Amino acid sequence: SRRTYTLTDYLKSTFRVKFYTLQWISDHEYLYKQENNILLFNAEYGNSSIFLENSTFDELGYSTNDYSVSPDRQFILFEYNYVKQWRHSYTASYDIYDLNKRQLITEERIPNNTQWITWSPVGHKLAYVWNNDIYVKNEPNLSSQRITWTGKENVIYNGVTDWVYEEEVFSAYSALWWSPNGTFLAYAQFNDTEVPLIEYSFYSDESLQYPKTVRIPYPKAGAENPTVKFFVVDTRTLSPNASVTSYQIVPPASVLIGDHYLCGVTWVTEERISLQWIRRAQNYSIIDICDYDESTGRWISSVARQHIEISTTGWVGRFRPAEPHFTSDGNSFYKIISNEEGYKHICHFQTDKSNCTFITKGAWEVIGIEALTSDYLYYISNEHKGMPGGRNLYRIQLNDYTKVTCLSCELNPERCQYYSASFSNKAKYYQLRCFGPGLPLYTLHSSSSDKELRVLEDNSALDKMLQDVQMPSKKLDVINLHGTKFWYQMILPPHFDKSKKYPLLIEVYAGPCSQKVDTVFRLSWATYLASTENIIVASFDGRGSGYQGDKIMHAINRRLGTFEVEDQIEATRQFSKMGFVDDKRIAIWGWSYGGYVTSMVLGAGSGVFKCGIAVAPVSKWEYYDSVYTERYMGLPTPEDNLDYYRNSTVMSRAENFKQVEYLLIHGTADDNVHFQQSAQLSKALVDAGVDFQTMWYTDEDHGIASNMAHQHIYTHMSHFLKQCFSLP
Amino acid sequence: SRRTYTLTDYLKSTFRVKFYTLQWISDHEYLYKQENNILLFNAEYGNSSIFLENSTFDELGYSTNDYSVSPDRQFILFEYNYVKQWRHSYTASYDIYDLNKRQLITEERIPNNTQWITWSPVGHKLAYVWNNDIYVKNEPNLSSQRITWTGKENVIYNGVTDWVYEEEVFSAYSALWWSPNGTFLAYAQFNDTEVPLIEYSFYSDESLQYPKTVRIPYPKAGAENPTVKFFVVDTRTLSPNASVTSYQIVPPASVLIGDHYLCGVTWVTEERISLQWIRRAQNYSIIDICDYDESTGRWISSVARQHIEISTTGWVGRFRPAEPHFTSDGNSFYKIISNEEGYKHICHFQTDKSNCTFITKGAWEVIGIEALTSDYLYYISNEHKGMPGGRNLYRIQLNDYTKVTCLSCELNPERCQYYSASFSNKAKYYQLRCFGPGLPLYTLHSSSSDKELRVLEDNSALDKMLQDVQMPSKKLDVINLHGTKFWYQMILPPHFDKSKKYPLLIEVYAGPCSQKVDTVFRLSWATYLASTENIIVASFDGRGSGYQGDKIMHAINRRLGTFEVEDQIEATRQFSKMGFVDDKRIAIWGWSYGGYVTSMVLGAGSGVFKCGIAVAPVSKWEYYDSVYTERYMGLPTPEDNLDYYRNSTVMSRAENFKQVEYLLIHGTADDNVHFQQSAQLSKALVDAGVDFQTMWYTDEDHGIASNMAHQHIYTHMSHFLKQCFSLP
Ligand SMILES: *[C@@H]1O[C@H](CO)[C@@H](O[C@@H]2O[C@H](CO)[C@@H](O[C@@H]3O[C@H](CO)[C@@H](O)[C@H](O)[C@@H]3O)[C@H](O)[C@H]2NC(C)=O)[C@H](O)[C@H]1NC(C)=O
Ligand SMILES: *[C@@H]1O[C@H](CO)[C@@H](O[C@@H]2O[C@H](CO)[C@@H](O)[C@H](O)[C@H]2NC(C)=O)[C@H](O)[C@H]1NC(C)=O
Ligand SMILES: *[C@@H]1O[C@H](CO)[C@@H](O[C@@H]2O[C@H](CO)[C@@H](O)[C@H](O)[C@H]2NC(C)=O)[C@H](O)[C@H]1NC(C)=O
Ligand SMILES: *[C@@H]1O[C@H](CO)[C@@H](O[C@@H]2O[C@H](CO)[C@@H](O)[C@H](O)[C@H]2NC(C)=O)[C@H](O)[C@H]1NC(C)=O
Ligand SMILES: *[C@](=O)([N][C]([C]([C])[C][C])C([O])=O)[C]1[C][C][C]N1C(=O)[C]([N])C([C])([C])[C]
Ligand SMILES: *[C@](=O)([N][C]([C]([C])[C][C])C([O])=O)[C]1[C][C][C]N1C(=O)[C]([N])C([C])([C])[C]
Ligand SMILES: *[C@@H]1O[C@H](CO)[C@@H](O)[C@H](O)[C@H]1NC(C)=O
Ligand SMILES: *[C@@H]1O[C@H](CO)[C@@H](O)[C@H](O)[C@H]1NC(C)=O
Ligand SMILES: *[C@@H]1O[C@H](CO)[C@@H](O)[C@H](O)[C@H]1NC(C)=O
Ligand SMILES: *[C@@H]1O[C@H](CO)[C@@H](O)[C@H](O)[C@H]1NC(C)=O
Ligand SMILES: *[C@@H]1O[C@H](CO)[C@@H](O)[C@H](O)[C@H]1NC(C)=O
Ligand SMILES: *[C@@H]1O[C@H](CO)[C@@H](O)[C@H](O)[C@H]1NC(C)=O
Ligand SMILES: *[C@@H]1O[C@H](CO)[C@@H](O)[C@H](O)[C@H]1NC(C)=O
Ligand SMILES: *[C@@H]1O[C@H](CO)[C@@H](O)[C@H](O)[C@H]1NC(C)=O
Repeated sequence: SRRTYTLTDYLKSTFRVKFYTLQWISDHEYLYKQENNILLFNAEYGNSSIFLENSTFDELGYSTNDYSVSPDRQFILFEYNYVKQWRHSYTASYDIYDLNKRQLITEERIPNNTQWITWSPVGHKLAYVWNNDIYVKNEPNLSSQRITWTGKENVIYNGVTDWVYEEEVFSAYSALWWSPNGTFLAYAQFNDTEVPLIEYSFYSDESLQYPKTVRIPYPKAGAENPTVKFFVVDTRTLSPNASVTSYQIVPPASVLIGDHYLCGVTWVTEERISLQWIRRAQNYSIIDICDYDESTGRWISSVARQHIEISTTGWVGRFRPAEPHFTSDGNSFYKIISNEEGYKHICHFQTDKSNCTFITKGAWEVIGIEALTSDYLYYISNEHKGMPGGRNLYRIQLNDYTKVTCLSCELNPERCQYYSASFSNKAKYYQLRCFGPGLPLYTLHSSSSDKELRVLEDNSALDKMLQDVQMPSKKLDVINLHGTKFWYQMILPPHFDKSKKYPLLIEVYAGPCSQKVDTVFRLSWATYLASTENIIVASFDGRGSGYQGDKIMHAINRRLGTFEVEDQIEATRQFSKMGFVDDKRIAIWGWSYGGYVTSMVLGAGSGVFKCGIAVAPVSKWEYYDSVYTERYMGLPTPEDNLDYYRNSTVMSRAENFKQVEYLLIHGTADDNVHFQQSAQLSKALVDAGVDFQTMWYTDEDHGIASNMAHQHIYTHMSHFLKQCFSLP
Repeated sequence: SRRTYTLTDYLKSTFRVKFYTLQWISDHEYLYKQENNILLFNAEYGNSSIFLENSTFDELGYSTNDYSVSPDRQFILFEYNYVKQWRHSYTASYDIYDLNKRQLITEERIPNNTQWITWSPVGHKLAYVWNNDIYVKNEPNLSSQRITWTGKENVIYNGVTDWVYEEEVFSAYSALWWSPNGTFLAYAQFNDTEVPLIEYSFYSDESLQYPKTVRIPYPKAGAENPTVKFFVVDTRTLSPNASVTSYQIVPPASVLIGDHYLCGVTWVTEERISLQWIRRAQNYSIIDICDYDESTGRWISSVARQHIEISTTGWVGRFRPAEPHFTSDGNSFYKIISNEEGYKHICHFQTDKSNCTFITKGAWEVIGIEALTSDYLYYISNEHKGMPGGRNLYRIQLNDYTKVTCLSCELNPERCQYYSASFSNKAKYYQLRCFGPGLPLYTLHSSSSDKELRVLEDNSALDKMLQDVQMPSKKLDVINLHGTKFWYQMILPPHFDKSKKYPLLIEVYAGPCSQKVDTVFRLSWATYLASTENIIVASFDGRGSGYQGDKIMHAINRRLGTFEVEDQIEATRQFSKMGFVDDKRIAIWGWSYGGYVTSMVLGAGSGVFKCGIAVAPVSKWEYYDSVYTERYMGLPTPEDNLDYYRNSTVMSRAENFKQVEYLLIHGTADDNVHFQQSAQLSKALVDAGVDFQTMWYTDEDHGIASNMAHQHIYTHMSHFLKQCFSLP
């Protein structure tokens, strides 16, 4: 032991962090690929069998990047030819393989460039999008049936979301919802017709003589937004000589009154669907439980079956209103909302009664509802030890909201404080995912006795390797800002010599409801900066950060770039007091919102930071998309919030950049935070006679994730810092 | 003690070089803008008189950008609202001012956004281009008369060149020619229909919410070219209810067979016009002298009046074929072409015969024909002292080609070695223009006595200032590369100590027919680098450079990126052995071609250069336009030259960049050398795993000439250099 975790170690993932991904297919069975083959595991016994031998894989075209077995287990989809688009969207090619005959369906095949596809909840029907249109195949070998015709590229989307619904509302490309029994197929249609286009250049491969102009309908703050239509389709009459039987469900008057967004779709029963709408302003949402009128095919609404959720201090939900979780019968539902105290907690609702009943209370928050049985509700909260940066699995007894137990809490207190969970079909079993502070740990549990059962993956191999390398230690602690207790974390160099004054790297994000301080174990660039370069890396969650009540999270409502920016400065200032830090060598970096914050900070003139790096930063909110931007800023109009839109640009702080060293980076093909943002920032700094460095990344997106590009930016950033800290 | 020439000195233009711009308006008078007044000087006795006083300009209400007095001196044209387009093109608004009633014309005014305007050669007639169509105004107060109706944006161009003809053929936006007495108005039409569009983003001013996308029909190597047509309009028939009587002159068959370019137009007499065409291949051009047939109104050609010019070792002319200069009768003309030995000299052509007789010869070249009378021919050449980097005015006796005088070689030998001239009508007088080695100096002379009438400007003011400051010296000399002597130049720091060792900076261009080594006086970025930073800045003209005959200039024919690149490396390799050069601190920088050569040099792996800076570099010839590129490289096909097109990209040498500090700089709005070029190059490097520094300049065009931008790039390059050279 005399070697340290290096940039190459981090760049090449020399140290492998293993995990264990399974797929429940029953209340007691899951599918797990091991050594390339799909094995069927029995949760109860641990004994397994073969479902699909590796070798059944005959590199069709390229290779199998994902599979999907149909619910009746008679078939299985093979995803290959993957071709990414946006964060979640992508096209692919599919093969349907008959498990009975263990054959490969060869007639009536799924198209090339398929946008989205999915089995029905039961059986093996198939719905898929292609060229913005919907298709249904009741039988793999049988011919498909075209559902929509309006499908137009960059104009009409049926079955899949457009750019803003993908990135800002559903965090999915998918906009298809099979009914529980497959009778109905729900979908949304998005109309981008009047949505302005962001246009940037994509240079493609060196062989391309002329660059290509990418054009995406992307609504910026205040611009015209796309419109939505919801339809429920009765797949029963789907026949080639029959038309399509579909009903359009509109939002309740209170929202149909103006621009809005469809943000949630939840089937309760085969004849009950739950629509979640929110206004453009996004501080007013509403759940509409619609009932199927057998005698007419209509889907009906009722004032009594509607539930309003609003915010006066900000926006509804974290990034969107929390989803409703209905009881089997569908007469009541449990959903997370804010207290009178402003804490995200579970409230029990009655399908047709407006009053709800919180079943959880506390100065902490429910992160999410994972499972619901006829007796119990399973959820995840950051309650344990009152530290918001941790997560745990809790079970509450429905007949007595006093009987609430914590399953993950004491399993491995030192190694596990951050969990997520996956439950079997009828919540009879569940896998616990431990992500830190110690090495990840995957285990299988039986809901009956919460018995350990077995350890799926302990990363024992990874633990071995790391005992030879000089790893940094990660500590989390609090500090007091204007009365409030806020959390921070510091990755400290090995053999920490307290007499020495270490340089400081503040890694920031600071976006609304963001959380940079947690107990998640990571092998990041910071690890390298501390293990090898003896640089201390810290992060701070202040006003604006989430998982700590609305009072904190909403602090920056309608005023982005203010309190979250300032709290980073005061937090750092406090830190610069600790004896082991060289207050004359403090840098700050961030990506996206972190790049914005970092910029605002450098241009703050606090004289606190010597240099910073902004990767793909927002620079002027009017340049960002309407759904996200407005959710926190409202409209950039003088009758509303124009003033705070203008005094929050980075450009407005240009003059102050003369006091520090700044590295501005940005992918030229960033559909998310358009390259423009940085182009406008640099031009401003140039007008201000301010010197600084830049690094553009040709054809890389918001992720700058291509192999060569990933390695480069981190290598570059690393020298800039060393250069800034006068390091060897 | 003394002061040095500082960066701020160069950027702010603290030391202003003065000059004298006059406009001959007759055989003995010339206009001159003094104190914003327009003075009319009489060259005979030097007495002046006011032509238009600044009073007039105070009264206009807009910043006058320029004016143009009608030949008959009755009207003056005022130009305002100048809006730059490409290197030469631009649009503007125009006022016509009456010089008698000294009243501004306000009836039937000239359109805004006028692309081109010109008075006829006599009288006060006008011709202008608006919306790609031509118009003619006989009188300033009467309505104009539309000539063409085909004007179409980005498609059809009447009276003005397209982008490629503008940048590469005419070095002018203008594409119309009045006959001597204004009888005919000839123009060219360009069809860009099938020319591909280069597209790129222009973010504009910070407040634009969506970047705009600029589309320019621009042909790249091998792509489809614009086509052209030439017409001669008989303006005598112009009249509201009359059609436009015009005639179309097509190139001779030898050029018509395939792709060609109109490259020269020269009126000879009212009835004789000279067109110069050249094949797309550019090693074959022809002059076609057409005569007006009074009986039918057409312009006839004849094989007798055709003159071919071809190059078997490379291309014709320097950046186009030289222009013919006709005698007053048009029965003969004089033009520069390569002689048997490969040196460009003047040949006397018989308008109706094919053989020509050389009136000049030697191992030097005539730069151009300046004036021509029935008795003498005046020209410029680098003959004096046998130094190509020098320019002098010579007069040759038309009746005895052995009798040649050098009118400016001895005037001020030590102070002046680089001259340019400007003769009056009939060449009775001429202003001499000395640009170095000493402070520029403007003088007037008589042609009959060759007496130095008077001094127009000697820059004594500048001289005064430079006295108190420590300027650098510019030594010029020679060396040998493969048995040939090439010239180089060095900008040495003050108190140059042959003893001490200095860091060297190679400033390079090295493009075909270029001359980076001359005796011109320049207050440049290099002046500060030597004066204040004591850095030696050297330039070298090796193979491919011009003004030294075709053997040197055509050496790189069809193989750009080879000898010229190689020669800079050998040259430097020698400079380093000179003892006053510190071989541990050598760098190279260039712009455009220089950026390309610079890049190829660093990619060579010569171990010679430590760091380098490329600005707006070409990186792959298939990315540059057709006219320029094909001229030296041919077509990028395998039946032709694709092989050399491929192994000559900067990307092909990326692997070697791992050994040098590189700085890539480009303006995102560069319409000449597209941003694409540096984007593909940065992409190659990232892939090869090369670290380097970058810098883009938002909305800056090929010259990165906006003010702040200009200051910013030099400031940025200075720190880079100094950082490379270990200079505080
Ligand atoms: C309009 O025209 C009048 C001339 O009739 C201009 O006045 C002249 O302006 C120049 C420039 O300032 C003066 O020259 C100065 O000379 C001194 C000599 O020591 C020199 O030190 C300065 O650097 C400068 O060159 C000139 O004397 C003056 N002559 C007159 C008539 O007073 C006037 O500037 C013009 N106004 C406009 C609209 O520009
Ligand atoms: C998408 O929305 C646009 C409106 O933005 C619809 O366009 C209108 O269509 C109607 C009938 O087709 C016309 O009468 C209007 O003149 C159109 N307005 C505009 C601005 O185009 C379009 O029909 C919608 N598309 C779908 C399939 O819903
Ligand atoms: C935009 O302007 C507002 C007010 O004009 C800024 O808010 C003020 O911030 C100072 C701290 O510097 C406080 O002392 C004031 O009380 C604040 N005023 C209000 C009305 O809250 C805000 O910080 C600016 N935002 C940005 C991005 O600079
Ligand atoms: C492209 O390839 C050609 C041919 O291989 C190169 O030319 C040769 O270069 C070698 C090595 O420098 C010389 O020794 C030969 O004399 C050259 N022969 C020929 C056929 O020219 C050329 O230099 C390459 N060009 C580039 C851009 O690297
Ligand atoms: C930026 O912050 N995006 C970041 C987020 C996702 C890091 C957690 C990134 O790297 O993609 C931008 C600017 C602020 C909003 N933002 C977004 O991309 C948003 N659409 C979210 C919801 C993805 C943050
Ligand atoms: C390059 O040379 N651009 C330079 C030239 C004009 C310096 C003399 C610049 O600063 O504009 C580019 C790339 C090679 C060809 N070139 C051109 O611009 C050419 N069209 C010429 C004919 C202007 C050199
Ligand atoms: C596990 O073993 C039991 C026999 O006790 C069997 O019924 C079951 O199918 C097995 N499960 C698998 C998939 O191995
Ligand atoms: C398939 O699984 C077997 C175990 O049964 C394993 O030995 C073999 O390596 C696997 N083949 C691969 C690598 O696809
Ligand atoms: C559906 O229409 C097609 C039209 O070609 C016809 O051939 C087919 O018989 C129809 N289906 C039935 C049997 O209704
Ligand atoms: C919702 O936000 C908008 C912001 O434009 C505001 O006008 C409206 O009053 C808000 N309503 C509530 C209940 O806060
Ligand atoms: C110069 O003086 C002569 C007098 O011989 C006169 O004819 C001429 O017009 C004058 N020109 C100017 C510029 O005053
Ligand atoms: C321009 O060229 C296109 C084909 O290249 C032709 O069809 C068109 O008619 C031409 N237009 C003119 C005005 O010459
Ligand atoms: C030109 O024609 C118009 C109508 O077409 C008429 O009013 C005018 O008088 C004519 N003028 C001439 C020059 O004949
Ligand atoms: C002119 O160029 C073409 C193609 O580049 C070539 O084939 C032809 O031989 C050249 N002509 C001369 C005089 O060399």
